[PDB]
Amino acid sequence: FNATRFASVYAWNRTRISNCVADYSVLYNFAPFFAFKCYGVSPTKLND
Amino acid sequence: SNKLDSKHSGNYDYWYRLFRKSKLKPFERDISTEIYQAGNKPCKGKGPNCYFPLQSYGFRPTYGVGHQPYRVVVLSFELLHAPATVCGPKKSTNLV
Ligand SMILES: *[C@@H]1O[C@H](CO)[C@@H](O)[C@H](O)[C@H]1NC(C)=O
Ligand SMILES: *[C@@H]1O[C@H](CO)[C@@H](O)[C@H](O)[C@H]1NC(C)=O
Repeated sequence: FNATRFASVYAWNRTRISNCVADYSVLYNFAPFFAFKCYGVSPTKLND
Repeated sequence: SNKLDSKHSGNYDYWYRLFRKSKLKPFERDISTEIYQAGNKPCKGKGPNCYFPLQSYGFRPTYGVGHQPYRVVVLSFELLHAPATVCGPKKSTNLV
């Protein structure tokens, strides 16, 4: 989330996230979202 | 039903909901236009982190089968050993 040189769409820089506990409040507090739509999981249900 | 919910240039009349605070109870309606809250911002409007609860179910005559305007009606009964207001064609004989 706190990158400075996000790669362009023609590269779509993807990162592998493993061996950590995914807390979504750190994701929330960094970005004042404009599109937080979800398809497979509920936005409210991510910490469980 | 692709002949009643489709026309040239499209038809975005229908609606459906993707954003609600909690699950829907069985046989309980929830018609309302309340913008879903993302986080703790009380935003009342469209755009950033405050989304409209319902989006268009837009239909056009040329979609895929999984995207065709399917018409669905459900029928619900409460069958048991009880009186009835709905019956079937059957004549009544005489008592002996
Ligand atoms: C990124 O981190 C810096 C330092 O921790 C902070 O000042 C800044 O607000 C953060 N920005 C985002 C978008 O996370
Ligand atoms: C009242 O209860 C019925 C049955 O659960 C439900 O369908 C309906 O939506 C409720 N009223 C309102 C205004 O939501």
